[PDB]
Amino acid sequence: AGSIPGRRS
Amino acid sequence: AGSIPGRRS
Amino acid sequence: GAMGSMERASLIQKAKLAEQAERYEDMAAFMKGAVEKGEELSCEERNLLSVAYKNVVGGQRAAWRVLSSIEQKSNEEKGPEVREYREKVETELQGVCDTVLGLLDSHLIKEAGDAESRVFYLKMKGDYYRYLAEVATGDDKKRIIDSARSAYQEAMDISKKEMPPTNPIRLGLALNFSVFHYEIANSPEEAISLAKTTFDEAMADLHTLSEDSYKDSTLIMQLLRDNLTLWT
Amino acid sequence: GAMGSMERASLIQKAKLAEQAERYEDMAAFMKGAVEKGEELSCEERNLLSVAYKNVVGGQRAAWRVLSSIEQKSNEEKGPEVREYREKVETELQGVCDTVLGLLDSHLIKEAGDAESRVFYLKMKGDYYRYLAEVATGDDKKRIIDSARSAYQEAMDISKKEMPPTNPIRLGLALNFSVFHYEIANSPEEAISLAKTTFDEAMADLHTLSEDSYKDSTLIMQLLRDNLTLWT
Ligand SMILES: *Cc1ccc(S(=O)(=O)N2CCNc3ccccc32)cc1
Ligand SMILES: *Cc1ccc(S(=O)(=O)N2CCNc3ccccc32)cc1
Ligand SMILES: [Ca+2]
Ligand SMILES: [Ca+2]
Ligand SMILES: [Ca+2]
Ligand SMILES: [Ca+2]
Ligand SMILES: [Cl-]
Ligand SMILES: [Cl-]
Repeated sequence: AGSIPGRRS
Repeated sequence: AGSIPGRRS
Repeated sequence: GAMGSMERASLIQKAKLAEQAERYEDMAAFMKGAVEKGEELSCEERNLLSVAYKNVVGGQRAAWRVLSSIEQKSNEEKGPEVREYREKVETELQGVCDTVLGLLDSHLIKEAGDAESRVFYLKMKGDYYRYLAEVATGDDKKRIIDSARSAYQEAMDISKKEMPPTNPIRLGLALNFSVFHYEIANSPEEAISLAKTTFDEAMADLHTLSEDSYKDSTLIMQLLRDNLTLWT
Repeated sequence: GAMGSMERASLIQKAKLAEQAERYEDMAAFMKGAVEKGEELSCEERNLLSVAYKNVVGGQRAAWRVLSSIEQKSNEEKGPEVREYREKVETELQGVCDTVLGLLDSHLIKEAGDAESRVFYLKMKGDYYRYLAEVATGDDKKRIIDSARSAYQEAMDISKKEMPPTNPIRLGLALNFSVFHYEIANSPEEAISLAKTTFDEAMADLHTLSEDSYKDSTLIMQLLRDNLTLWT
């Protein structure tokens, strides 16, 4: 599962 | 231009 | 401290340059120096701080996972080296998490009064305790898990009172807290429920948003949906 | 030194683990410690040393290029920060190159008697002087360029006497020396001529090779061809 990335990309 | 890579990949 | 002689504005400028150069350890050091100037951070500056440390610890986490997998397979006797090196990487990771938590405690959280800043920092606090929990095994593992939970919970309570359900910080917080429930707290049903309710409440508020806000909220909604697809 | 208390074999084992974990700075430190034990390196160990430092300096070079591009565009007054930070990265890069050159001089090259080991180390010497030449501007830039040339030339002379034209070290040396001619020495015709003659002489010796040797030689021949396509 993924958490929020540091940047929108 | 490319030089030799550290590994074959 | 170490960056004590550099101007705040120069540290911020160099953190932006370090990100462009993909020098995330430098970026984190510049942002630590900026925080230590003692002033509050703007929205953009909070994102520089988070990007820097998220990338540094993210690389450490990936290396720890590679080493932990090798160590578990080893347990022919390869000697102590795999465990020693996993321990080295683990100590480094813990040190970075302790550094970030120390910046949040001295004194970013206590000076953050606006809901957006306070939620941002409490979400970070939850995340760095979560990263500590990923490698914890000893007498403090329960307490580390509870510290992550408590930080995320306080952030959730503020966000639900003070921000709309599409706010990207509120969404990212819910995303990360749902990952906490699934991966750390052994609560997959809580993780699924949180992700679903967050997604649905954001969907119902998209009509209020401009095109650029819509893009941000739907991007994080897709991350929630991607986890729900993995978990169900 | 810093790794002075760790066994040679443990340093080698940890360098292999560090590569799997993509921890190239650690890998380089472990291999520096191994070299400093004072024994000669095997083929596999030479490749660990080269992989480690090539990846570390490769990241520094990429960051230096990003920063140098920003600096050249700046020359609104952005203040001294871009130049200062480019200088910081440049000093770090020079320090790593000096470290590698110091390992080669104390005492890898002088103890390398077999053609394969001596050529390998002289090719590395040429490469790290080439990386110094990429950032050089002052009174020593000509001397740095000549030091790269001299190391590559000695390696070429040994390789042409002692190795077949398909040997992968001989091929990689010619590839890198051709890059030196094109990018550093302002000698594009020498670069093209070297790459062409190397490619053609390797082609004519492929019939002697096993399947696995053929794969290695043709891989480097394709790199030579890729540069020739870019340069012509
Ligand atoms: C935790 C968090 C959540 C959102 C943001 S942001 O500033 O809205 N932004 C930048 C970081 N990543 C991101 C992904 C998708 C949409 C917006 C963002 C910052 C921090
Ligand atoms: C400089 C050099 C050239 C070849 C070699 S190798 O051991 O034959 N090998 C490993 C490194 N990269 C590579 C690419 C293609 C074919 C073989 C190799 C080592 C060092
Ligand atoms: Ca995960
Ligand atoms: Ca090049
Ligand atoms: Ca305040
Ligand atoms: Ca010898
Ligand atoms: Cl170790
Ligand atoms: Cl600097």
